[PDB]
Amino acid sequence: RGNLTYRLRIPVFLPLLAPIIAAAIGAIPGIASVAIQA
Amino acid sequence: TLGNDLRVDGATVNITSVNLYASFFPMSHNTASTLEAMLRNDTNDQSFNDY
Amino acid sequence: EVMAPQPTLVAEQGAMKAVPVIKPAQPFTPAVHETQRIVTNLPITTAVTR
Amino acid sequence: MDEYNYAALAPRQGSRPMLSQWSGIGTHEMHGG
Amino acid sequence: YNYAALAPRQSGIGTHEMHG
Amino acid sequence: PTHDVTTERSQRLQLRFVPVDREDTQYSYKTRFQLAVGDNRVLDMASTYFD
Amino acid sequence: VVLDESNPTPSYKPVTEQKVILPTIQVLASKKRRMAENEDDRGAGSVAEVQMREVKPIQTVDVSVPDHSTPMEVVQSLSRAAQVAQRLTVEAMDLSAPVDAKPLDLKPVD
Repeated sequence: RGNLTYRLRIPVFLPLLAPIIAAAIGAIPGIASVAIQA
Repeated sequence: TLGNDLRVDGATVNITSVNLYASFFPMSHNTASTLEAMLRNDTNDQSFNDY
Repeated sequence: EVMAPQPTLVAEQGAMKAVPVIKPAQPFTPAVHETQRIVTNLPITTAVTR
Repeated sequence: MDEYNYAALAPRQGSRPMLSQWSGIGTHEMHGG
Repeated sequence: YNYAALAPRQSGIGTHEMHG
Repeated sequence: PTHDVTTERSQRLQLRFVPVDREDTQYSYKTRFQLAVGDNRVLDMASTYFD
Repeated sequence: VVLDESNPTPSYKPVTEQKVILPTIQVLASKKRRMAENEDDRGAGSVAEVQMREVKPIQTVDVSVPDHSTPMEVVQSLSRAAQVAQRLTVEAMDLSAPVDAKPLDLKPVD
């Protein structure tokens, strides 16, 4: 997993926040195969 | 099948080699060290009984 | 601060009325059990019934 | 809850690990007949 | 990670070899 | 267990009841038994086989 | 300012306060864990998990990145993603499957 875990508390058809976060994480060069779980 | 003495009958046994084969379950040393530490305690002694 | 002594247990089973008995094993639960150092100086954590 | 017990070691059945019953450890087989 | 791997306890980067 | 599971007041495990009266005929053999189930014991009729 | 302080996971403890995005972002480190078989087991890997949490009347997301990723870069990327999500919460996304192309030839002209 990893020692550090980041938490976002967004104030808040098709979900978009999870794809947005997945794309942002995948934009990091050192990170691949982003997993989305609910 | 006959209750006959084999000593006089002449049967002989000659043992060439004797070895034992130990089988180890491959378990990660992470949990294996924990298990052996917890079984090295005095309350977790193993009890065995003759049938 | 030294850990407070734990009471020894002696149960009853059948005609046997004074069998020495260790404290029963319970799975750790944060609501019921908490980790408390035996000796405050060095960390040896153990479960207590709060 | 998987941090307070050995649940990752047990094989899973979806999301619920298949642990044994608490009174499952220990055995006793003994007779003279 | 912890400040990269340790060094043996007790230009660094780059090469400019050319010409022929 | 050993509490309130078995008595020690000298009661038999098996009882044989000699018939009170017997009468035979060319058709049937009729026997009458007067069985008494103790005073502080319970009988199960899965037992009580005719011999 | 700062509405929810719940820490749904007990195994992870906070390390920084709920810094606000001009949403809020909280960085949580992990407490001690069991033994590992070898030291090269924690940071080994590259997959990142984005866990979803039940809506609290606000939504919480648990994003976990491998160790080697730079915390500053991760925080900045998460902040940008949160800003984008807040701004956008379209037809462009609908175009990329359930709109079709050849079926989009009767309606435009008839």
